[PDB]
Amino acid sequence: AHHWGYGKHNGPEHWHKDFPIAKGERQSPVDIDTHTAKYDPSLKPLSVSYDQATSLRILNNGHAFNVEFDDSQDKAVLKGGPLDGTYRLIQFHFHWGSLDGQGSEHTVDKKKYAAELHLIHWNTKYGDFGKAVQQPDGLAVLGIFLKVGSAKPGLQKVVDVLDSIKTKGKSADFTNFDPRGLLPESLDYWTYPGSLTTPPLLECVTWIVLKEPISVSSEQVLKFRKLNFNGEGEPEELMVDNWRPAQPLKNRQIKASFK
Ligand SMILES: NS(=O)(=O)c1nc2ccccc2s1
Ligand SMILES: NS(=O)(=O)c1nc2ccccc2s1
Ligand SMILES: [Zn+2]
Repeated sequence: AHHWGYGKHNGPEHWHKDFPIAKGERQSPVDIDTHTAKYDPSLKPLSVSYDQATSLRILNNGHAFNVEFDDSQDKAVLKGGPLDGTYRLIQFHFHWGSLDGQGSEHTVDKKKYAAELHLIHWNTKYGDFGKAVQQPDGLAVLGIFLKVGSAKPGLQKVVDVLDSIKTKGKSADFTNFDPRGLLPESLDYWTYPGSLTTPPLLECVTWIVLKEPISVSSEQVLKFRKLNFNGEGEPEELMVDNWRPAQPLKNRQIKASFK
């Protein structure tokens, strides 16, 4: 069974032994070299349509916490940008560090942010998530950087529930959460073809990384760092540094939506 993690003996540098695609040609995350990324005037504005989003539950899965949505209909979708067709929101989660100087997966000119939010969407032309992840255009992941400054009001409902899902396998009801409260003002973005950043590391993602970070408070991110990787009753391992480092860009071009 799965046995990978972010510990001293099972972290990202080990994943290739069970998931050989870890050394593939389209792995994520990557460093975004802002000078080399080319403005692509053919890219469209992103269309984020979350007005009818229906959150259901929040789960500590032992590597992050996932806020899960009802994806049985087109209730919350991502379209436009670099995308063809319609991608349905299934979940969001974060990656974060032990200290504010690390935590993001993508980097910008080698800068690491304190955390990174991933909003996961699957291409409805493949019918279900499990089929979508087997396709090169199966997923669209909206990535948003977090920096530490002022509080993010729309994040507070998430932080306040974390005490109830401290350990792996715990979940809680999490209805009526509005993910629009996690977006920055601008939807300017970079995009490139990549992969899931945790096993199975499948090469099925169109990455859309927003340029503008959101600000969260130190107190908010400190609450992320009180979560545990371990299950109830087991030796406490704080859930921190659950990020994969940048991977080789290889042939790929990162495109910018903005001049
Ligand atoms: N990261 S992994 O290749 O999946 C991995 N799995 C295991 C299992 C036991 C001990 C160390 C590792 S490291
Ligand atoms: N961290 S991520 O690339 O957004 C992501 N990875 C995985 C792995 C398995 C299932 C869903 C996702 S979503
Ligand atoms: Zn992620």
